[PDB]
Amino acid sequence: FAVDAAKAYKDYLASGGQPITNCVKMLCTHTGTGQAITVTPEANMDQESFGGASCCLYCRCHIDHPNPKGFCDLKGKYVQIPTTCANDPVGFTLKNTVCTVCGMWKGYGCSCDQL
Amino acid sequence: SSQAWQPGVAMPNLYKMQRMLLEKCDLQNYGDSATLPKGIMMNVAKYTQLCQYLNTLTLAVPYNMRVIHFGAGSDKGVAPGTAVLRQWLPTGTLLVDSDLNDFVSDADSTLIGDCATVHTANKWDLIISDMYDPKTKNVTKENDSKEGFFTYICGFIQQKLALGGSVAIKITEHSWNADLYKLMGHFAWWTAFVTNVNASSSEAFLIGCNYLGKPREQIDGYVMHANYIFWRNTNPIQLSSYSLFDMSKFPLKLRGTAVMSLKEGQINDMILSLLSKGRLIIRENNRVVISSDVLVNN
Ligand SMILES: C[S@@+](CC[C@H](N)C(=O)[O-])C[C@H]1O[C@@H](n2cnc3c(N)ncnc32)[C@H](O)[C@@H]1O
Ligand SMILES: [Zn+2]
Ligand SMILES: [Zn+2]
Repeated sequence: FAVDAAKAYKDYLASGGQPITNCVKMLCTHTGTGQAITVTPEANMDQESFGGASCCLYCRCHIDHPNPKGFCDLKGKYVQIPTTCANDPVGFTLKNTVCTVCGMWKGYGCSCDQL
Repeated sequence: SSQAWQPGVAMPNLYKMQRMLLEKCDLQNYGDSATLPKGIMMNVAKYTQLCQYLNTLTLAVPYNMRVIHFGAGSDKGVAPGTAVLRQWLPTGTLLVDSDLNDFVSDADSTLIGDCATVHTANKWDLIISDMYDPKTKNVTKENDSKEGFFTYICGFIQQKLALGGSVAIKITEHSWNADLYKLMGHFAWWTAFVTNVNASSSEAFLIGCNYLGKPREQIDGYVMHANYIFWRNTNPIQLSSYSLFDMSKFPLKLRGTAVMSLKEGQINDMILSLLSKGRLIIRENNRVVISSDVLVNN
């Protein structure tokens, strides 16, 4: 047995639930590299930069990060979120994946699958 | 005035030299609010303008800089100020924060519990405190110097702040301490800085710039708090979010300030001069070890 919180949050959202609030949005130039998880805010014209801890579901829910060793990708970092999704940064970080070649979000900046 | 385009306003020196009596603080802009950028928390803007102001001072910024942040949590369960400090301080800076109640942080380490329980082996290059207890704002009773965490802070500064290090301690009209004002005289420079976003509050940050480990000038904390309240009573500050829109020069410049482990007999006037200019930090460069005392009971 293991509590599956990502699933429960996705179903909570699908049920019309209010997304997690108080994600810490940073002030920045919005001329950054647009990569997904960075050491300082890197939002571009189309993103907002948040403090990573406030955008991680496990950190925010006080539950174990789901991996051996229990490490957290977001805490201590900054996560860029497309402004069209900035209402729900935790749901965004849960629902999406970062390209390991270029630092960008798959489908939200990554163009490594181009001609 | 250009003041609306600054991150905030610092107490003018002529006010520091007065000898006013303590008066009730009544701000002309009380109840006004700054128009924060969309989606930005007040404390992110406040910490931002604090750091923008700090960029104008002669802070020592070593390699592997050591910053401790008291009062880092909120009723939101997150640490906005810690995130701003993280953004502001150079990469590789050790950031430890703490609060009485639990919160999630981007600091390298977080201690939960009363600040009086916090002990560290090493010394620190920068101390930030936003500790505040709302029960102090009692307009129906005398405004005495307050103890509690302020006592800890004074102790923590005299024992665990590196020479040349700097502090910024949040105070209000009622959340203040006389020994902290006195301790400001042990720095090469000091001020009380009000952010433009929160200029309708008696809040200010007591900033001690470049610690010298001994009194440079003699400061009466009661008189000096009276002077700060007189300043804020007679100088309405115009609420402003302007400085928040130019983050192009926000990061603290990594100066590589020298760190030296000197004994006390070795601190000549030339060393004092280097400390005064933000060009030297005196502390040991060992491992950073922290702890929080836990009281056991049944
Ligand atoms: C104004 S809030 C700080 C908000 C925070 N700086 C932020 O970024 O939003 C003041 C904090 O000081 C804390 N505090 C007050 N007295 C304390 C004490 N004696 N020891 C530790 N924390 C204390 C409170 O728990 C409260 O979270
Ligand atoms: Zn996490
Ligand atoms: Zn890619």
